[PDB]
Amino acid sequence: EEVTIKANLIFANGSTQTAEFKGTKEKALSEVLAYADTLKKDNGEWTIDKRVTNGVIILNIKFAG
Repeated sequence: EEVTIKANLIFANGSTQTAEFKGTKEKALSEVLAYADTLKKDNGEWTIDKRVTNGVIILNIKFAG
């Protein structure tokens, strides 16, 4: 239930930032997507892909600009 989500925020200008979240799986994922949505105004539409590596959920969030 409790998981660690690592979010790689990949911006179209070439910069990238990372944020980490821990909480119950269902709630945490939904929350990270809602946060990604707040970044759209300044960074464009996002696309996400997911990988579960060594127990950690890795989310690559790419903004189109």
